[PDB]
Amino acid sequence: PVLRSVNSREPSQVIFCNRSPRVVLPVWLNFDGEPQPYPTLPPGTGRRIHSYRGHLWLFRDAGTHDGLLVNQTELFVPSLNVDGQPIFANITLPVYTLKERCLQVVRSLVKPENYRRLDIVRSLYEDLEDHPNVQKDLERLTQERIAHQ
Amino acid sequence: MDVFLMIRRHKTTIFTDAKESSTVFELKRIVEGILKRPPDEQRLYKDDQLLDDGKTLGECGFTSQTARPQAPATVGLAFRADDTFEALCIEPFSSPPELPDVMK
Amino acid sequence: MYVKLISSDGHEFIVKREHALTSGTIKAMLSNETNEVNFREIPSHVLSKVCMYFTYKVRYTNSSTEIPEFPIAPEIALELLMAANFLDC
Ligand SMILES: Cc1ncsc1-c1ccc(CNC(=O)[C@@H]2C[C@@H](O)CN2C(=O)[C@@H](n2cc(C3CC3)nn2)C(C)(C)C)cc1
Ligand SMILES: [Cl-]
Repeated sequence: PVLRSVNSREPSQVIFCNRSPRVVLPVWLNFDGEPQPYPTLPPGTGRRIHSYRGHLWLFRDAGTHDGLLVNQTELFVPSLNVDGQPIFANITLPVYTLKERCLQVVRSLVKPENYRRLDIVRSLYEDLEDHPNVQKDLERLTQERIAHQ
Repeated sequence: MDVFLMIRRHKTTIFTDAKESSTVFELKRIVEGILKRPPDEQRLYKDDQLLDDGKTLGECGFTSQTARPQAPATVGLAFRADDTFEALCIEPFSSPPELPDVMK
Repeated sequence: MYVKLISSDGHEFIVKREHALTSGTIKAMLSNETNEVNFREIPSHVLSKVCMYFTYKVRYTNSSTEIPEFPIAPEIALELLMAANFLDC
């Protein structure tokens, strides 16, 4: 896995600022690029946390694993603190497509075993069942990184 | 501050924004540009309360908290046919069907 | 720069062209009368919400402002999903 934290050992102080209406799960990509869950942040809460330069974070809805943005992008990488100022990680809702937002609400109302009982075209059953997951998003980001490289 | 509105008469709904600071009369001008009817042939309503032409959208109760892109505030519209103004008639939207069994 | 989207129940929705073009389906359909699209299968309680989504999308896309949730009532969720799928937005 090309997407992994750099083992810098260079301390970096960060404010995780939840500027979303979701309970946020911070996810740290370890030195093997494997996602590690961290304590959740309620909506409209912030925390000063201890991280390191070249460490990789993404942020998800704690309950549904829906994608969230951090400083208007996918990944957050702590840098060197200048003048004892912490790095701000501003976590926001993306503008979901209306389809994805509808899939989110339907998933929140219907148990997975009952997706196939909905009066909708087969293609939408598969879309409901295609839950957001970090593993799949990391692979797309790994290809986006090599594409730019 | 931008306010986001649904201007509604009979079975017509205009989706548009304006300034919180802009006037009821200045909104009648946006309506004229789209529906080709002069301001003097227009009345605007918030619920059943007729809006005075001078008052701002802010003063009428349309703000960031009531007039949002994902949740716009309804402005009522009644036209004048020749002589006198019509009674405010906003046709409600259709009713959603009963929640499916698997969603209860 | 305003177009008309008409629901199955004959509700006429007048929205900015740039907003309606959020839908690749509506773009293709603009290629009824000029600047009018009839939706035979989308009733007013769904199409009103699609127009609200257009407003939301154009306002908050590439905005550094805090983005609020797009609310969907449970009773319209399934129909709005089918509409979203058809309109590709
Ligand atoms: C309260 C709260 N709420 C929401 S999130 C949150 C919270 C709570 C506690 C901490 C403590 N910090 C870490 O765990 C950092 C975070 C990341 O950078 C890896 N870290 C490490 O410490 C890792 N590490 C430690 C080192 C040392 C060589 C430098 N390298 N990596 C390991 C895991 C010990 C392996 C951080 C955030
Ligand atoms: Cl939800």
